[PDB]
Amino acid sequence: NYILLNLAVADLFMVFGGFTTTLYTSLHGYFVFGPTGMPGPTPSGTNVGSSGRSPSV
Amino acid sequence: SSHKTFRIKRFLAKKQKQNRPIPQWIWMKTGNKIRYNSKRRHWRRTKLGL
Amino acid sequence: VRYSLDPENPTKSCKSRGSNLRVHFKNTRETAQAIKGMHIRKATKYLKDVTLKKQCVPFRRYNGGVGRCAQAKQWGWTQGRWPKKSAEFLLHMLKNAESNAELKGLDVDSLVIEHIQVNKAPKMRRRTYRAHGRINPYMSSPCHIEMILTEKEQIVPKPEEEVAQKKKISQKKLKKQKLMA
Amino acid sequence: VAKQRIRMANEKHSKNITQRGNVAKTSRNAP
Amino acid sequence: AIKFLEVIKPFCVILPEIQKPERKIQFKEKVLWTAITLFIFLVCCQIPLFGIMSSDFYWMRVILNRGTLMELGISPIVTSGLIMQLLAGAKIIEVGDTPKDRALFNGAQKLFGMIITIGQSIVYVMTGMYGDPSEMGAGICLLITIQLFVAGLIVLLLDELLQKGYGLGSGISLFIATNICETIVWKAFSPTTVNTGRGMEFEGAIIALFHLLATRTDKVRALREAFYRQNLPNLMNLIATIFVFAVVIYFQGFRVDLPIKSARYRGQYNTYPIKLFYTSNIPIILQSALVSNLYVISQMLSARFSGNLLVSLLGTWSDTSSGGPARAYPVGGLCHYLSPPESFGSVLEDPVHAVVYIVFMLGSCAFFSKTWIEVSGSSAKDVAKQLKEQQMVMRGHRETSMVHELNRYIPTAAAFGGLCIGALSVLADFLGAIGSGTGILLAVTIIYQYFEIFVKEQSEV
RNA sequence: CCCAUAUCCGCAGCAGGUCUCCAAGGUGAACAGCCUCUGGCAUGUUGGAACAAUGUAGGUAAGGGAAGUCGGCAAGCCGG
RNA sequence: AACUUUGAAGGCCGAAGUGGAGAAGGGUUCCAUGUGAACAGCAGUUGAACAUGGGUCAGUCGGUCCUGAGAGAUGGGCGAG
Ligand SMILES: [Mg+2]
Ligand SMILES: [Mg+2]
Ligand SMILES: [Mg+2]
Ligand SMILES: [Mg+2]
Ligand SMILES: [Mg+2]
Ligand SMILES: [Mg+2]
Ligand SMILES: [Mg+2]
Ligand SMILES: [Mg+2]
Ligand SMILES: [Mg+2]
Ligand SMILES: [Mg+2]
Ligand SMILES: [Mg+2]
Ligand SMILES: [Mg+2]
Ligand SMILES: [Mg+2]
Ligand SMILES: [Mg+2]
Ligand SMILES: [Mg+2]
Ligand SMILES: [Mg+2]
Ligand SMILES: [Mg+2]
Ligand SMILES: [Mg+2]
Ligand SMILES: [Mg+2]
Ligand SMILES: [Mg+2]
Repeated sequence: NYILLNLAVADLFMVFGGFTTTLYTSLHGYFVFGPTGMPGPTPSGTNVGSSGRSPSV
Repeated sequence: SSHKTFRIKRFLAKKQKQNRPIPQWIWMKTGNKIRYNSKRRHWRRTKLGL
Repeated sequence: VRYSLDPENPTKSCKSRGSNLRVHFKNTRETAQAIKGMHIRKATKYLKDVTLKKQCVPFRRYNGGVGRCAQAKQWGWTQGRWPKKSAEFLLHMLKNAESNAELKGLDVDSLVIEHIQVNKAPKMRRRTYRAHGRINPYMSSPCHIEMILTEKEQIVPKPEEEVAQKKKISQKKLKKQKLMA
Repeated sequence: VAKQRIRMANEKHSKNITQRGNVAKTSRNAP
Repeated sequence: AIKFLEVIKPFCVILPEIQKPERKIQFKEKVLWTAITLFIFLVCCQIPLFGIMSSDFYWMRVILNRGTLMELGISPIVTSGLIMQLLAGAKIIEVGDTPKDRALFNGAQKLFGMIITIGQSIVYVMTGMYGDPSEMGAGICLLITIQLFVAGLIVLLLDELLQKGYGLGSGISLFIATNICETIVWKAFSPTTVNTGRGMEFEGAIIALFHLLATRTDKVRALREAFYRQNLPNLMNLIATIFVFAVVIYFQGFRVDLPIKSARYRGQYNTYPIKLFYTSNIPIILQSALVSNLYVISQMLSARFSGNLLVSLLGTWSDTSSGGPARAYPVGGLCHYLSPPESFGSVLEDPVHAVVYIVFMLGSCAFFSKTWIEVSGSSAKDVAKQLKEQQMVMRGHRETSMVHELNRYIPTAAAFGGLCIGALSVLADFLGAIGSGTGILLAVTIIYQYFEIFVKEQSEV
């Protein structure tokens, strides 16, 4: 496959090289965005559990 | 659980589809105010209750 | 973008700033006060010693609890520390200011840190879990940093072993460049 | 497959200590 | 790699380049530069080269466009690029993957044509295709090499100008087509006069028709001669060219559209088209260069071992010298079977010989296409890597199954594209169409490209 | 798919709670404790350098042996 | 790059396990690829995070059926309802 190709390359020179074609490409791209966000609950409190009960009757 | 009812499995699926970010073209609408899906859910942070 | 001070001779100056940097504000305020007034080469060498614990930053104002070290005696102080993140953040900013001097065609080897300022940025909210079913704030304390570098008459070249290092290529930088190109 | 190959490759890999930064990605150069 | 990328280094630092446009240039500004650019090239296509008198012959240079500043044509640039991607695609040449090394790589591919420009010129000067260097000397050779250097040098910048958004598309494609379109219209409206034993008459098929229809008493004879000249353009050769044009237009649009999307962003649906002519015109081009030299090679071979039945059975050769110039035709054997008919009746005379050629010509291009893809770097794996590099992916697929889905079509679109490429090229060669089936495809393709850009601009132009 | 020192409930990747099945070799009365194979893990939401006081958890103490203290609390003796 | 991965050591859980599977509960946390902005009380090239796409296939495994403790219509009774 590589041998046969090289022989083609050699023959392209001289008279018959004047006949040729064009190459090819396919690249492409698009737009970019970057927002974010994620919720959760709201905290609580006021459990009321003190312990230092010393009755000084 | 694995043992599921049809009604529960269906209710879960609707919760699955709602849980996605907004289309980015929504930002380019004329009077648009929304910046992100503010109704997102996480399976750990907040629970469905059913 | 307004700096707190106007340069004395704007054509002979280069600017640099950053906002919302996640480096402790109290540590960075002390680190900036150490290099203020330094020649750029001297300042760069000093913050590379703070990284390696060969020169301390004196903690003068925000010094509650800070320990004593032998290197603090250089600054006429007893309390010093070696903030690595603040030292590295300020080096990156010096590099940027140095580049801005080059773009303006200034003599980079004559630059002096004329003005440098650390400001608190809006705090970031995390939390920590306390006893008896309580939750408390866990605030990061970021900062805005702005510096102005000016040409003076004392010239100090770059160290020889420093300019001898390879221009490290970034594979990940290339990958993004391919996507756009 | 011969089980002594495990030892041979382990010791060969332990020889990379001297050639840090130029380790050959594949020793089986053929293919 | 090491002694090729760095050898370019010293020279690309001094060679010039075209500047990036600051902003996106206006279309009506693009059109202005394009029309200017095309006009200059066209002017080069006619100016005769300076100091060429001995041989190509001078009278033809008056007729001709051989001998113009485009004498070496855009061929060096096209051959320069193909040889690069050919070696680069095969991994034989290693291309620096960075944009800066890519920007140099462009200069390297530019450098080849500049090399090929001098190399191709030297071949034509020494052999006498302009004349002996003794007759011309250094000075005349100096100017001719310089001029042949500047024209390709100009041609290079002008294409690079269009390539970089100062115009539309690329110059080289624009240039080759304009030649093709001009040849077709010229051969229909050429006011050239041909001096015959029947008298003096015009060449252009459309021009020749009305000139003959009045100049001949036998108006049926005009119906015959006007459309059936066997040494001059005919309205048929126009009709043959027009008929092919439509069919290529039909098969130009053939393509298998694969769905793909960005692996980094929702929606954003797009598609990767596997074009049926997947291998462009390269397969048959390589095939033709093979056949032509096989005729030359056999000629020299068969003059030394003609007495050996194997060399004769390989391919025989004679010298047709009756009247016209000595032209080398094959007499029999393989090369005889590898030749196309020159007359319609000849196909009828030998039915087997024609089918043997066609199977060769369909099989060769088809086989060329199939083998070309792997080397050219357009096989599925290479395509998949480009898509991976661009962060694209087929929805629902892993990156590996893309190769499985691409191999559904690419290997087959290779062969059938080549077989279709040849088959339509047989019609182009058989029915006397102008420019060969390669040329019409080139023309239709390019005009199609500018059209689809043109309509997009018309949306707001 | 998780099924729990991170997919469940305790505001959390919380030393808590939360129903089950299978179940190797040695010592040994033993599904005890100790070591190990199959399987698994990376020390439990960080690291480095020191080895002050005071701690928390482990130890050892001459001679005496509850004289300590509200009280032998604690530890200790015993142990198959 | 102290923390990711592979290799080699040294260790631990020690078949009432830090192993292999389920019920209840969760509800996509599962799998592949990508990011390393916010989160993962240091970091991270990593993650149960975020982003883009996938994945649960039955006459025979369960439900489906039976009735258990019980719940509950009609007839009837009561009841302003
Ligand atoms: Mg929970
Ligand atoms: Mg204090
Ligand atoms: Mg303290
Ligand atoms: Mg709690
Ligand atoms: Mg420990
Ligand atoms: Mg650890
Ligand atoms: Mg834990
Ligand atoms: Mg802990
Ligand atoms: Mg004692
Ligand atoms: Mg004693
Ligand atoms: Mg007493
Ligand atoms: Mg007492
Ligand atoms: Mg006791
Ligand atoms: Mg498991
Ligand atoms: Mg388990
Ligand atoms: Mg963290
Ligand atoms: Mg996972
Ligand atoms: Mg079956
Ligand atoms: Mg029932
Ligand atoms: Mg009832």
